[PDB]
Amino acid sequence: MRGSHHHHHHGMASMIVVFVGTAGSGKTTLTGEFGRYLEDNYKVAYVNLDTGVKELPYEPSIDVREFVTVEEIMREGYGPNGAIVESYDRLMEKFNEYLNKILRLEKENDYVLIDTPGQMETFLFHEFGVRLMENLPYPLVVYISDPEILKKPNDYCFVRFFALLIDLRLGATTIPALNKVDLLSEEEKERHRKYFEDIDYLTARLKLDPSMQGLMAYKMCSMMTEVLPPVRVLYLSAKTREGFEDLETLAYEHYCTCGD
Amino acid sequence: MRGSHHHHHHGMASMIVVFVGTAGSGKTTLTGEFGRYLEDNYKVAYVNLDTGVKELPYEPSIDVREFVTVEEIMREGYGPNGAIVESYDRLMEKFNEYLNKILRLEKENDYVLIDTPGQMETFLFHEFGVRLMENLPYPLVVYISDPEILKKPNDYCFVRFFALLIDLRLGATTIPALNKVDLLSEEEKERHRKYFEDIDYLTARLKLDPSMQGLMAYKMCSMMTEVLPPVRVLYLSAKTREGFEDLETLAYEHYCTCG
Ligand SMILES: Nc1nc2c(ncn2[C@@H]2O[C@H](COP(=O)(O)OP(=O)(O)O)[C@@H](O)[C@H]2O)c(=O)[nH]1
Ligand SMILES: Nc1nc2c(ncn2[C@@H]2O[C@H](COP(=O)(O)OP(=O)(O)O)[C@@H](O)[C@H]2O)c(=O)[nH]1
Ligand SMILES: [Mg+2]
Ligand SMILES: [Mg+2]
Ligand SMILES: [Mg+2]
Repeated sequence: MRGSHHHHHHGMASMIVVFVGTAGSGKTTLTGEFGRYLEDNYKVAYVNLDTGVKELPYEPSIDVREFVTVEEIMREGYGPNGAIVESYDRLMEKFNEYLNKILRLEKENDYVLIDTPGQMETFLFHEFGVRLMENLPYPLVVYISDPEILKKPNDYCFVRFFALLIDLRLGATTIPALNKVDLLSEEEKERHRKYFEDIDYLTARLKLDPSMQGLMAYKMCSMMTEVLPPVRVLYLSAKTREGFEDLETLAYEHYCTCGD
Repeated sequence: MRGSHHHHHHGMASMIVVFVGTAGSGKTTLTGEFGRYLEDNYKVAYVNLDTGVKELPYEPSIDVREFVTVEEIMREGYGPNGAIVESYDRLMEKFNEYLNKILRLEKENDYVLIDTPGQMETFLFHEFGVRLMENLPYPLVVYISDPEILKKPNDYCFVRFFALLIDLRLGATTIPALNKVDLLSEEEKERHRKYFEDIDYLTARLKLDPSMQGLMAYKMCSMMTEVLPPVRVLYLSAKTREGFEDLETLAYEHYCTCG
């Protein structure tokens, strides 16, 4: 039950799940709702690494906003993007303190869910995100996309290649995911399934496009197949809980694979 | 000699240069300063596509802030990241207006410099930026990085492949560049240059990393070597004008190759 005080055998490895995605893709909604789903059976901790957000739908165990917020920095004269970068520059003076706090959490909880800066570039291109990721034990990254971006074959290539680049940059296993699938018709869902998950098939379709862009997509997609095995993809809805069972399975499978 | 009024030959294709990079990398600084550089000889127009910035170092011919700002949206109750996205959703309703204004500038100026949203993901992951790029004549994208992100061998891989991804996404020739190189010691400068300019050296360095991510970069870099020849990385300073001569030459060469 959610109201149970679940016990974690201290030091028994936890599952650290890190949600990453462009601003508005659903990281925060997913963090809260997936955590609520897990709370029935597991001891869950939440980490908020976003300095921007006004209201969280979960109760954070760690909340970087207690140190500084973007809104506070803007009151000092910064523009919003200037303030975002500055908030993470300032947060770096507390890096070891936050890192150590998260490590403590991983020892005391079954799951640690980490909700990242609202702009994924703040997480990928700032030392704070990079250094954190380097120092966590086998975190699982779930990279969520908004299906609205996926209109033509080349778009599927773009999103899958981006996921590979996140893996490269963060040095962590990255699961490509769609969020907001509740907004999709069954016809829409099937189209996405055709192109988004089967890379051999996507590659084949890109090969048919004789244009410069198609050629490029075909080369990148083909390289991707050789640089990365198959990989399971997720179709999630942070609103309806669609795909949560799938995510939970993948996390447990990653858990088992790690530490062997 | 800011008082010059250079003439552009009507019927003459302009050069469109688009600056893209993560927040804080120097897009706005570079736009203004490279513009000021070009203004010695050319009729230059500036397009600001960023809804967030409070003050520009150049005078924009087109400025999306006249329609809406992130700050205005925040006054409505939005947090900053919610407001950034909302700003572009609102602008999209006026896409044709802005596309058409930019197309007009391109007929009337030698150079049109486009300063993109402060957050690169707004440009690459929002309809506004990708639909704009699809509709511009042979734009040159300059993708700038802060040298401070180049901490290890795999970072060089990352930058090269990120530029490739941008080229795919935007369908435009993308030049990778470092900005802020004025901040670099002479050793730092040569190290970066070594990894970017000596692909086999880079790949060999990647080989030594026994980490699980080591092998990936290794595998990739070596496949890039094969199928997608490494484009020359530019070294710029928006502060000191380092690299500006190089950028202007590449822009003209791209222009010639496109005409
Ligand atoms: N329909 C739908 N809306 C969602 C879903 N997940 C998030 N949202 C909405 O998308 C907006 C952005 O969500 P948020 O979690 O703040 O995105 P973040 O910036 O990635 O943290 C909010 O209005 C959410 O209610 C989903 O699965 N389905
Ligand atoms: N030292 C140095 N600082 C720079 C350079 N270019 C930009 N900056 C500074 O970096 C910060 C962010 O620059 P800005 O142009 O606003 O970046 P943007 O968000 O990409 O548009 C500002 O303080 C600039 O003064 C450069 O070439 N050298
Ligand atoms: Mg969020
Ligand atoms: Mg700003
Ligand atoms: Mg700017």
